[PDB]
Amino acid sequence: PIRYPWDVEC
Amino acid sequence: PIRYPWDVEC
Amino acid sequence: MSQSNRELVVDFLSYKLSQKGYSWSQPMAAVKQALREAGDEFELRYRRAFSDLTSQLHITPGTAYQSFEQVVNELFRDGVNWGRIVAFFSFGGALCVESVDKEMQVLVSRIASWMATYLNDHLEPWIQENGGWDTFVDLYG
Amino acid sequence: MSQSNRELVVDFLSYKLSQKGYSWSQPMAAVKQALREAGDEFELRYRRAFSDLTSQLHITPGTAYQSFEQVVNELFRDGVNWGRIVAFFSFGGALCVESVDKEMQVLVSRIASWMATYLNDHLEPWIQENGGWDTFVDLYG
Ligand SMILES: *CC(=O)NCCNC(=O)c1ccc(-c2nc(C(*)=O)cs2)cc1
Ligand SMILES: *CC(=O)NCCNC(=O)c1ccc(-c2nc(C(*)=O)cs2)cc1
Repeated sequence: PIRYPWDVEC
Repeated sequence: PIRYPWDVEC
Repeated sequence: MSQSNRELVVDFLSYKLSQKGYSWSQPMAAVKQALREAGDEFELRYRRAFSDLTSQLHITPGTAYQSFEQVVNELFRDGVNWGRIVAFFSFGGALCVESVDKEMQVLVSRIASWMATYLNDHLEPWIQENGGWDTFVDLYG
Repeated sequence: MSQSNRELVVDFLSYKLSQKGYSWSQPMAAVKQALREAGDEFELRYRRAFSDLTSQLHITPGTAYQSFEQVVNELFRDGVNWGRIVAFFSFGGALCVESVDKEMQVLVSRIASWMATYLNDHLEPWIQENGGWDTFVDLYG
């Protein structure tokens, strides 16, 4: 689940 | 015993 | 001293070969370089969200590993991705810089050991099923 | 991978602390630097005598450690001094450069292992009774 802005790229 | 030029310094 | 002497040999030979125009690259060299570059980019891309993460923990000489594991487990609570791994390294870096700022340079090696432990226990098993550090280098290097 | 991951942690934290103006020096760092500098000076001071030493051995894929030990035992036949230790490192460096010149880069790690073995067996015991690598650094760094 996307929780941080760095997760978007993965 | 001194056998090499690098030994002189020791 | 055997391990230290082996590392001295590899450092001298690496240096000498590079002086003669030859590259003798050590296994983790490209991973180290990619992680340095990824941490710098992460800290410049995510200033606000990184500040919110680093604000969760201030280490003092009394702090136990459990305090560090609890905060880092929140970063990984619902799993691992490479962005979160970079965040983990940057986070540890920030804790070390705070330590030195507060004249507690003695805590840097403790934080290093905590980060190695947390790699061993949580992250390495994910990394080995997700393409290794060589996949990280191809994605981020 | 635990050892590799520990070395990755120390590399990232060292890098980050240096970026913020702080030096987190690793145990052997000053020894590595002093040995790099000592080897460079040795090779510029003793060109003829160093050439006579390096002419004693040419390593090929078939060469056994005994050939290396015999030549290096002559360097140390009547004992150890720090000048001969520098000669030993420079010698190994020259064997590695010859290897790469002859498209046998594969031999560099073998020579590294031979040099570590020969440190373990012959030199470390002398070093531990003669002031350690820290005495080397004070003499040559
Ligand atoms: C940035 C990165 O990891 N890229 C490699 C491809 N993506 C993935 O392997 C990946 C890993 C993990 C996840 C997660 N999903 C959940 C919730 O979003 C938490 S971690 C997604 C994609
Ligand atoms: C250059 C160096 O080692 N300096 C430290 C002081 N000198 C010595 O510790 C030392 C060590 C070994 C010897 C040897 N003597 C014989 C014959 O000359 C062979 S090695 C002399 C001085």
